[PDB]
Amino acid sequence: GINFQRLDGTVPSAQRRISIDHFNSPDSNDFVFLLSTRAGGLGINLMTADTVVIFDSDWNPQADLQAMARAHRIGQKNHVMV
DNA sequence: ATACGCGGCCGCCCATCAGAATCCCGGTGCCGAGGCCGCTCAATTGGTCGTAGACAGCTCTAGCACCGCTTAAACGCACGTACGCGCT
Repeated sequence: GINFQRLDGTVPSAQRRISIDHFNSPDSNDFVFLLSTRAGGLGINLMTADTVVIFDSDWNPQADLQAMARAHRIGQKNHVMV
C-alpha cells in the first residue's frame, strides 16, 4: 500500500514530466520516488525529497554525489539523511 | 429212318514268378581358411643436433553489458480474391 511512481529510461517525457510535476506538489501522497543512475542523475531536481537510500555504488566515483544532488539541494530545509 | 452222346469252349476261383519302387545307407565337387615360404627392401634400432613450440609475462584490443531516446518493423486481425486441389 505504498503510493509511488517510477522514473527510468523507458517512459517518454510526457509521462515523466507528469510524474515529476505530481511529486513536487506539497500535498502529494508519494513519499517514495524511484530513480536510476544515468536517468536518476540525468537532470532536474527534487525539492521536497530529503532522504536518499542507495542500494550499492554504481561503479563510478562522484556519481553518488551527483545522484544525491537531485534531492539534496538548496530548497531542502529539513536536512538530508543518506 | 430217328434218337443219344460229346467236344472243345469258357467263366470261375486259385496257384507261381518276375519286376517296379521306397527306404537304408553314399560318393563327389566346390569354397574358403591354412601352410608354406623366401628373397628383401621398408620399418626399427640406437644416436646426434637444433629448433618449434610450450609456457609464462605482459599489454592492450574488442567483446560484453547496460541504458534510454526514437521508430521502423513486426504483430494480429478483418475481408475477399484468386489459387490449390479434386473431379471428370
